[PDB]
Amino acid sequence: PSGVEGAAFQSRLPHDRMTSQEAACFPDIISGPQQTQKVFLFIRNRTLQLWLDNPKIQLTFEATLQQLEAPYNSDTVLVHRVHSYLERHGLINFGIYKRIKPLPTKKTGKVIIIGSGVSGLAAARQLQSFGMDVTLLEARDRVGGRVATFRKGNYVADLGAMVVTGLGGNPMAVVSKQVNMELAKIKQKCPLYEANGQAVPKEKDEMVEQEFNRLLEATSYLSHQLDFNVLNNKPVSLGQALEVVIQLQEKHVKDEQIEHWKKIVKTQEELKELLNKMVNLKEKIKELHQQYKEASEVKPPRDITAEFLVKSKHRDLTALCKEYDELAETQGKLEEKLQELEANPPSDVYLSSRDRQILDWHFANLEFANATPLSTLSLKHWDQDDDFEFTGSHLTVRNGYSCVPVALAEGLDIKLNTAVRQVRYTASGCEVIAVNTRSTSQTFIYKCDAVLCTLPLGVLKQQPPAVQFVPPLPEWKTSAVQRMGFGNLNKVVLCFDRVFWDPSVNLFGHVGSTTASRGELFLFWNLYKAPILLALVAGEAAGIMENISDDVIVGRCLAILKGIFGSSAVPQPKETVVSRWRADPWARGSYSYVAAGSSGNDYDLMAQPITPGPSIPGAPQPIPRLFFAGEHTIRNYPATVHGALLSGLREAGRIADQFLGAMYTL
Amino acid sequence: RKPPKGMFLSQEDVEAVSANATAATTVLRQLDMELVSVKRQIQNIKQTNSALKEKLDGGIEPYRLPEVIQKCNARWTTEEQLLAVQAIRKYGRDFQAISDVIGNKSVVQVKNFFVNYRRRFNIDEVLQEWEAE
Repeated sequence: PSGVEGAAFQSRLPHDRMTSQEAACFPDIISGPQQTQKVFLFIRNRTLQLWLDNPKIQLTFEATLQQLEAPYNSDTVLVHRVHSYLERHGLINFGIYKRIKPLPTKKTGKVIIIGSGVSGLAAARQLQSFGMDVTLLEARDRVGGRVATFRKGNYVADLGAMVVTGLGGNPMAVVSKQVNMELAKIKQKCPLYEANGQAVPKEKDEMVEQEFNRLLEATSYLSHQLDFNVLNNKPVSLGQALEVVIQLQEKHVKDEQIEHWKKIVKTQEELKELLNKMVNLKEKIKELHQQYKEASEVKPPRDITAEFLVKSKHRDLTALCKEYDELAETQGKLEEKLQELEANPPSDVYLSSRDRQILDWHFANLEFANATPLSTLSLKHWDQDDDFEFTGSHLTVRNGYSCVPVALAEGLDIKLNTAVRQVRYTASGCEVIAVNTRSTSQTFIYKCDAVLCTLPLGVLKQQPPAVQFVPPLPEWKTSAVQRMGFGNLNKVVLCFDRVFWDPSVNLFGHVGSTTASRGELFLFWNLYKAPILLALVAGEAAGIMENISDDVIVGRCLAILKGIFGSSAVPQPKETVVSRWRADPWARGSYSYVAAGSSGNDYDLMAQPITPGPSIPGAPQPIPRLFFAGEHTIRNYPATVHGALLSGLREAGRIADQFLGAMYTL
Repeated sequence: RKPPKGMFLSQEDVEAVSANATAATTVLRQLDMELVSVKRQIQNIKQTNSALKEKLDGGIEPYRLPEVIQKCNARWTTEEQLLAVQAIRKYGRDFQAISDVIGNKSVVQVKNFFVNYRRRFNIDEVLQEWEAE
């Protein structure tokens, strides 16, 4: 897209309609004349444009008004409203920009932010941007959260988020102009190498991959056309539905074989009854012949009844001889259909054991995408976020993705090694109780108007609680927490001196021996310029490899690498790191997934703020004090960095609306 | 709104294979067994038909009579009248067979013959005798 309309797309907004968010802030305009709506919409789009075409400096209102032209720049307050809305909700002036207008010296309101992951940082910056006092508490000794980056020498490798899934409408695009991110494209070609150590032939690679994709459409057919979403009172998972679809394809192959051989027997029983009719004719013929030659041995001259007998037997014999010839033609035909039918047998199997093992790798890949065994994914809803995919090539961050949180963290009050341990919220304010991670006795009290929780869903899921809510979270929140899925994914970083692989191959697969171990070290990454191969552990394997030592895990990768490249080309790696995200207590998993029994509505539930009860009974209903952000809170973009970031931007606009007031809604 | 080409998924099928914990394994086994059931029934009608084929060694080659190439006359010899009557008591109304017996008479004169000599050769009585057999 191009021009002002392109800016609307790059902001994930329709250019030609107003969103529900805007209807709420401009109910005068949406309810009014369709002409003013187009005025507004252009005003929005052209301001978005200005910010987007240069996002390294703040976009002040005056500056927006100057570039705006008549008749659009007539109504000066419409433009002030629009600009203030976009600024509040982080559509413009978000990220890392230089200010024209320096911060007002006195802050209003105090917010405590739990966690300095991306969602935390993104709100903290917005809130400071808005003139609030913001402090972040972080259990770790570092910012970034699940954006982790390994650094030793010139070795650089992300243990967490590593890919920018396309810049078309991605807010990370804006961030990439603001931070020096070395964004390197991904060559999507991936050679499968089976457990022996040798490629899968392009014949077989392609048709398994095509069956994989067909098996997916099939589950969708089961889901949306046949409403196969509940079985024995339990919601159907994706893995179940895949089994059902495979079985029914194995059943169909057997059914085809039966109907084929069954029309062989039908036609070899026509043959049977044809032969019987031909024995019983060849015997009549062998006999009438005898009768005819006997009636001929009576030498002439003979009386007419003797003459009639020779003629009668001759006529009868030639008659029976014509029948037996017609039957021989019929036997030849049917004798040919058996030859063709035997020569055209249908497929023997649906998938061979070698073929199913390749299919297993395409499932391991899909388990990696969703960080969970396919038996946990909701069949109905697991892909509900595909319609907001970004356009363009996926990319990696060659200088390490930690470069982004660190950039955001600049200029913010961040207490590291501070483990929040209780959250108290009441009608009159909040106190957060944290301890020092090094000496847990030393104890801290923070008091604030509002808490913004960005604890990972895995932490919120922990029983017994790692963080206590006072008062307890309502049932509707805790139940969303149990319903949602929090998956696991792990990475092994292998450091080498010499590229000993195909350097124009970014990634290459290894096919496992079993269904069970399909995700154990099934994919390898060279994206970095340096000699760094990076190996994935997905599906059921992830949870189990965490109870295995790094040396054994590095051992298995060396063995897999040795088979694909030869036992001589694999040197011992210098530095080895093995992530164990489920065991990390500041994560307790990798990222969220739409569990069977969950839906996208649970992601919205997670985003709802909590409002405490009145301190004095009969006092007026109070303000919400507890707010939530993070990847598990953004329905349309879960389990991604851009999603966490957008969720931070969202709450900071909501908290500000509550404590500073929305003056742009009039 | 239609399943992918090559995939076979109807409503009817699916409860059949989900109806219990191993209803899938059972359903595949019945087809797997019924598939041997029919392969042997093929071997066994191969064998039956292989024997029947051997009994037909040489067909009917030794039992064939050369072709009588005979120009079709119009006059009825006293002989040919007599073959005729006899053909009727043996064949009834099958004029094609009757012509083949006489040899040099076509089916139409065979028809004309029934009407023409109907009273002198009691053609009516002969057919009644043929009917009771």
